[PDB]
Amino acid sequence: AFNPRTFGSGEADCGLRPLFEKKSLEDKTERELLESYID
Amino acid sequence: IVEGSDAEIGMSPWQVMLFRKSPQELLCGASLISDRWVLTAAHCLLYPPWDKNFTENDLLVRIGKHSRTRYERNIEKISMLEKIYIHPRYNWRENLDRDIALMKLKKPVAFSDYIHPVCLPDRETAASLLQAGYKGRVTGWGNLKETGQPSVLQVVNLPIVERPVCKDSTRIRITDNMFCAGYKPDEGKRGDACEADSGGPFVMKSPFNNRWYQMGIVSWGEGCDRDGKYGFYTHVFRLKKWIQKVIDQF
Ligand SMILES: *C[C@@](*)(O)[C@H](CCCNC(N)=[NH2+])NC(=O)[C@@H]1CCCN1C(=O)[C@H](N)Cc1ccccc1
Ligand SMILES: *[C@@H]1O[C@H](CO)[C@@H](O)[C@H](O)[C@H]1NC(C)=O
Ligand code: NA
Ligand SMILES: [Zn+2]
Ligand SMILES: [Zn+2]
Ligand SMILES: [Zn+2]
Ligand SMILES: [Zn+2]
Repeated sequence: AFNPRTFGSGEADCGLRPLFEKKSLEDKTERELLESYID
Repeated sequence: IVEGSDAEIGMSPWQVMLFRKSPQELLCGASLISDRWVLTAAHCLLYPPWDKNFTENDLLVRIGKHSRTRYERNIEKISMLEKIYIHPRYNWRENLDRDIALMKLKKPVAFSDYIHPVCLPDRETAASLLQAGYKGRVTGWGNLKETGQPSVLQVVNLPIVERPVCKDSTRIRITDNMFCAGYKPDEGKRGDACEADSGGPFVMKSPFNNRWYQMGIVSWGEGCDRDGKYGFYTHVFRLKKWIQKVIDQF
């Protein structure tokens, strides 16, 4: 979407948290959002 | 944030705190979308009635902050702003239509365990996740109630509310550039953004690629966490072209 040269870095390394998704760990309330997707 | 909980360390690494330089004062929230671009609410930067019309030099941003009282040496980063961009059609006189602004940092920041960008929604993601009933997450260092201030970043998950219901909860003119969220009186759960939470992100975790996406920006509300009232957020996807134009312009 964004030209790396203007946007900088991040477009391809966004929304993944080092201390959670990167370590395969769920935060304490994240499931509430997932469950809200389930009908 | 009213009726929320403490955020765990590193739970919202895109969280940004917008500060007044002189005198030092926490003003709003914001979000990190890249190593050099920060998104926030336009009214956090420009709202003449509240004597707000900041220039790049009047502000500072803090990133990766865990406590508002101390300085995490090499953990939290303080950055100066190079340039400020306010949406040209931001309507501050009437209903805060297009309450969105971009700020470019003087120097890009290095990502870490405590600092990382949030994703901006693409057409496909926005379609499948931006639906009434689906819950998002709002974070902030703003007021704990209609007033005080927290010592730890606050968080609360809230369901997006159907347009017709948002429209009836207020007489302020709602636009397609806004969406509202919050529990109904009958749902038995509470929570809402409040004063100084403006600019903070309303994020959603995509069960698909497991990435967090910023769907909204805390923009306005009447009171905080009142029954039958809902928080209003700037509809980020709807204004992505302006974001594109600005970032790809400069
Ligand atoms: C700037 C922010 O801190 C703040 C966020 C409010 C979020 N509130 C809830 N319940 N989620 N915004 C406000 O304080 C904005 C700025 C302009 C006035 N305002 C309001 O929320 C008024 N209370 C209502 C309003 C006034 C004018 C236009 C639209 C709404
Ligand atoms: C912001 O302050 C500048 C003067 O320094 C002024 O020209 C501009 O009109 C202000 N923006 C307004 C009041 O909307
Ligand atoms: Na409410
Ligand atoms: Zn990274
Ligand atoms: Zn506590
Ligand atoms: Zn005035
Ligand atoms: Zn810390």
